[PDB]
Amino acid sequence: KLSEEQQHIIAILLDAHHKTYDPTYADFRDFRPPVRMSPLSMLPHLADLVSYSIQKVIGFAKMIPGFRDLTSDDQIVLLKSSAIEVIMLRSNQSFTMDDMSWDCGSQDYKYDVTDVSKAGHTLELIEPLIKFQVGLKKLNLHEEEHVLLMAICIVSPDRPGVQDAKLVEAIQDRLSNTLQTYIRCRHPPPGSHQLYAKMIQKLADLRSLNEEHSKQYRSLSFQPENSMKLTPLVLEVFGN
Amino acid sequence: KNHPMLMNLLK
Ligand SMILES: C[C@H](CCC(=O)O)[C@H]1CC[C@H]2[C@@H]3CC[C@@H]4CC(=O)CC[C@]4(C)[C@H]3CC[C@]12C
Repeated sequence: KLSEEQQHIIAILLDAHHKTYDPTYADFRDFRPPVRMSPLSMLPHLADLVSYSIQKVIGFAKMIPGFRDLTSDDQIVLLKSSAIEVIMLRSNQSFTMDDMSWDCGSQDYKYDVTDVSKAGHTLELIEPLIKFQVGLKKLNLHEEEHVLLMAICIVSPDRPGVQDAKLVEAIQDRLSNTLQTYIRCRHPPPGSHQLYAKMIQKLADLRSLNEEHSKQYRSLSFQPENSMKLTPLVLEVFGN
Repeated sequence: KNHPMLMNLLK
């Protein structure tokens, strides 16, 4: 059953998320304006959006029970590789299957296939990204399960450059073991049916999206003229 | 590989 430590972990992850994911999207107004007409018209806006989101994923990561015991180098390595994946994951909260789009509180901040395609990335990425959103949405995870997945996603021992992988793994196992248990005791059937395997599969899907995103990035960032529309954080994290 | 910003945000 759910020990005191496990319930503690869940409380912590839920609060960390609440402090890093603003469901009112009030800060979106600070980003460079969106332009829907396309010569990468949406890049300035979405670049700022992603950059802001990187900062928020970092804030979340810091509060993951045990993340503080890793070294600075491992922390950087885990976030550098997981950022994009976690942003894709946290975005499921604004993604609606009614019109297949990310509804972030208002018309201007409601992005669909065509908006998200006006930023230097091709359908090689976008199609698989939406499909992911749809399937994740169809798992109807408890918010508890959502935050445990993002946490598990960040602390993955097989990320490129990880050093003390044994520690990364131990930390993850604790979260992973908390999740498997939460499903068994808090998620009733049939929704619980192979829910864990389904959630882990999504982690593999993210790896695939991550890989494709990298290629799309090297490409977009090949023309210095385009690397200009990005932010310093994005360049450092994704590639400068 | 020297990520000043990432490093500073994680501190
Ligand atoms: C607006 C979405 C987040 C909503 C939320 O955080 O609730 C974010 C999350 C996934 C993001 C996509 C991740 C892949 C690339 C990253 C970029 O450089 C901007 C263009 C792309 C194509 C992004 C557009 C904006 C998206 C669709």
